[PDB]
Amino acid sequence: VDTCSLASPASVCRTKHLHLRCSVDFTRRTLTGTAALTVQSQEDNLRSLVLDTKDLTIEKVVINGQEVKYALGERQSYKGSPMEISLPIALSKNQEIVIEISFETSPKSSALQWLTPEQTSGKEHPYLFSQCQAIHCRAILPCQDTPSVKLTYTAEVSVPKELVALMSAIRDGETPDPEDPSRKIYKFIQKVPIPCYLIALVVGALESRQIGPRTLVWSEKEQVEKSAYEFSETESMLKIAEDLGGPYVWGQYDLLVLPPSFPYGGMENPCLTFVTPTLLAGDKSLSNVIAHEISHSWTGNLVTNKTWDHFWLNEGHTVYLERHICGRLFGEKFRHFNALGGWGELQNSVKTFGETHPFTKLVVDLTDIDPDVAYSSVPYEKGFALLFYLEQLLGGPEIFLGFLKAYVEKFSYKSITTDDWKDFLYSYFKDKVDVLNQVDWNAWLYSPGLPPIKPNYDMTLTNACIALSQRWITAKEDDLNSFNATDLKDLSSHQLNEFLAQTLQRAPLPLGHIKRMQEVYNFNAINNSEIRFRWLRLCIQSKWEDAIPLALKMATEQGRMKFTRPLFKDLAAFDKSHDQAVRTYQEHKASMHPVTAMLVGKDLKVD
Ligand SMILES: [Yb+3]
Ligand SMILES: [Zn+2]
Repeated sequence: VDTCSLASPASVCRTKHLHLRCSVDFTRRTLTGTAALTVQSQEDNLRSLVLDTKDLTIEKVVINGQEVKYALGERQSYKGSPMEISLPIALSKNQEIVIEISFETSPKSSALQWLTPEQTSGKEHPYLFSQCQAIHCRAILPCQDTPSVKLTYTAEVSVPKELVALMSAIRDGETPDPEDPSRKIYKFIQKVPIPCYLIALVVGALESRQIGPRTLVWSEKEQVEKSAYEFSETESMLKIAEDLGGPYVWGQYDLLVLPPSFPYGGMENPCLTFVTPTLLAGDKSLSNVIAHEISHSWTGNLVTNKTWDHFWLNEGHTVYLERHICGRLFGEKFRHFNALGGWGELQNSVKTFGETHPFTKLVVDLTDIDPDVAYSSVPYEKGFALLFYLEQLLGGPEIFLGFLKAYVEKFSYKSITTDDWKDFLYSYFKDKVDVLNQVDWNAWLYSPGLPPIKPNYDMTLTNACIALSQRWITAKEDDLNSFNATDLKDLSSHQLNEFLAQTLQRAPLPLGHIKRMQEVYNFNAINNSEIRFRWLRLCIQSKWEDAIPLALKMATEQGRMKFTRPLFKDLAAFDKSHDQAVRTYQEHKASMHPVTAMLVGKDLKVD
């Protein structure tokens, strides 16, 4: 059972389809419309059901052409408010009906960010975007807001006519709105069943450029050219992903580059991956995020976690496929480099939460926990470590890739648990059960902290990073002169990042070391977001006042949580920048993404 949902579960009734008709009102910051849910009863004599909602105003509920009775229960914090609907005729098992709900969202909808013209690139038009994962779809429309239920959908979205709407669906035409000629109606169809967390909507002054046979890039005009180059590897990754996963079933693979306040690196919305503009490094170096989102087209979007306790299924397997894609393009030594980096990120997470913290378990019990608060690298990298350990145990990547493709085929279009996964693993590898039984399943799956065993990693690309980091850590004042720009000459951007990650793990360093590093390496000049993030964290933790404005600016000019939360936390932990960090958060809070605002508040202990 799904302890993040207040809706009727899948064992009671299942939504099969949603037809959404809505209008986007920028003057009121509301979406208004009707959500027609085709619901199939899973039981005899079904006479009511319950849907999830959050800050929704319900006008009416119509079945068979007449209004029916419904009731909103009391709000249950971040879960929202259950909506019980009294059906007018009892349903038999497998009977389907259509329930048409008239609704309006709140301007404070946790699923949405409304941007003024000034917050966009073009400065003339406002912009709206959604982000439903994990449990924010209930803040857009009433639904069984659980990934245990998969549905198809169609939508008609009325927007001002100078703007474009896109969704996680195939575009199915556009027309002037009959009810308001200042407006255009965009239509959409998603014919593959999806969990409702994959429903998404953007409305803005968007333009497109074709970058492959099945891929357009979408952004504001000012970002199209740069985005098209940055993401030019996308077709080549889709082809590799198909090789590993089986056919791509979703038709189009388009990219949307969001405004800077997008809270994640990417979001795998089907047919339309959303990405942060912090990927726009100029050299394609952050394209592992594209590979990740592509991979979700199998792991997550086809095979889906049944509840958010089992989020590692989605993420661990996607990181495992991500790193194969990058390995195929750039070499097996690069795959091992990325893998070992990921372990370092897992070390960081575990150290941050503490080694006995429940959020460091692979499978987590989210009863009474907000999934947004529990969100971290753990499901990604502990999950990835488990799978790379199994790869090693079971005979190598070719063999384990056979299991991954079989797994995807087995559970396509379904929602599953960890036990489902484990059962199939044992079934696939039945000739190697004795090996599988050496795994400490309880510790890997259910214990906090670092995993009980670390995989083997090729070190070839990592060695230079470690060596340089170690030179800086062990340097005394009289050693600082020996550093020079030539130290970096054979390092890729990836290796520079890893050098910084390695060094950050032993921060602070002496202030004079950090000043020297700027003198000889000019890291202040680097706009690669991953590198600049780590460098600024290293500067702030080492108490360099000159970095304060740089860190404040990066924290606020974009909103990717990966970067914004630790930058604010570092700035708050430094006595010299503490009051400014808090003041800056207070000044920016009303114009931040709502989830990011909430989490940065909790981190700073402000409100
Ligand atoms: Yb010395
Ligand atoms: Zn992911």
